[PDB]
Amino acid sequence: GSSGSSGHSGEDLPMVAPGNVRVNVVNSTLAEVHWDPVPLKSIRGHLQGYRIYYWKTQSSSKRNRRHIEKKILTFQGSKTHGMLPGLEPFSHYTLNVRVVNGKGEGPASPDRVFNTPEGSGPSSG
Repeated sequence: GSSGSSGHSGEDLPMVAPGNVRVNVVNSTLAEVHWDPVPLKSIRGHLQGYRIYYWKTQSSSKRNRRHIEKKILTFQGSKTHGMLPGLEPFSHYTLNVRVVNGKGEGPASPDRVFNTPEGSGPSSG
C-alpha cells in the first residue's frame, strides 16, 4: 500500500505536552490542576494558552441521549495551574492539559483524575 500525498510548508505547531501533571481538589465544587511550564522548543513560536479537556466520570448518561459531556477550559498565558470551577461534589472527574500556540494545539498530556469530597450548602433532600 502507501497512504500518502498532501504536504505543507510553514506550520510551526507545538510538539509535546506539559510535565508533572497533578490535580488537588480545593472545595467541594472547585479543584486546581497543576502542570509544568513547557519549553518554547516544544511550543514552536508563541504560547497562546493551555486548554484543558475534562468530563464527568461515574455518572454514565444511560439510554436517553446516551453520550459523555466533554467540557473545555481555557487558560491563556503561561500559567502552571488552573482551577476546575462549576464541577460537582461526591463525583469522579477526568481531565487533561493541552498546549496551544499561534498556529494550533499540539498533543494533550496524560489524563488525570480527582474525586470531590461530599458537598457543602443548604442541601436537605
